[PDB]
Amino acid sequence: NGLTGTGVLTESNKKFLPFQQFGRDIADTTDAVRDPQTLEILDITPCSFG
Amino acid sequence: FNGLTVLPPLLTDEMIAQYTSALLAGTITSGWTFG
Amino acid sequence: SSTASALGKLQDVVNQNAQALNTLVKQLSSNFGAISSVLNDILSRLDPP
Ligand SMILES: *[C@@H]1O[C@H](CO)[C@@H](O[C@@H]2O[C@H](CO)[C@@H](O)[C@H](O)[C@H]2NC(C)=O)[C@H](O)[C@H]1NC(C)=O
Repeated sequence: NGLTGTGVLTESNKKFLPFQQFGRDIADTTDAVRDPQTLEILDITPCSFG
Repeated sequence: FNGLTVLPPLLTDEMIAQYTSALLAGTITSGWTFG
Repeated sequence: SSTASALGKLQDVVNQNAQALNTLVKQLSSNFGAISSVLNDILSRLDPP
């Protein structure tokens, strides 16, 4: 929905209020999104590097 | 993460505790002679 | 056992390191006088020049 980025998507057990769309924790890095079509909370994790 | 990595220390906590125990046992039993 | 804040030195070393990392990360959101703080939008919004 216009919020773009790379990473791996997993299932999440968080619980948004019925009006949020996505979440972030600290330093404003997105960590979870709600898909517009299923309305279930996903989870974002950067894919590995080192 | 954002290109940031944290590396683990070479010595683990158990090894540090083992040095501490060795030093303390030596100073209890021998004195300063083991230095 | 009871009295707290007796280990202020180690605690403040940890706090300083964490604060430095936190501000370094938060600096990524600054505009720096450009038109946006994200590369993808700038690339997708206007021409190379
Ligand atoms: C958007 O479209 C999807 C696809 O049809 C809808 O999801 C369906 O919802 C009904 C319930 O009303 C279920 O019985 C279907 O199994 C669902 N299909 C799929 C593929 O998930 C969805 O309800 C629509 N609306 C919204 C707001 O997402």
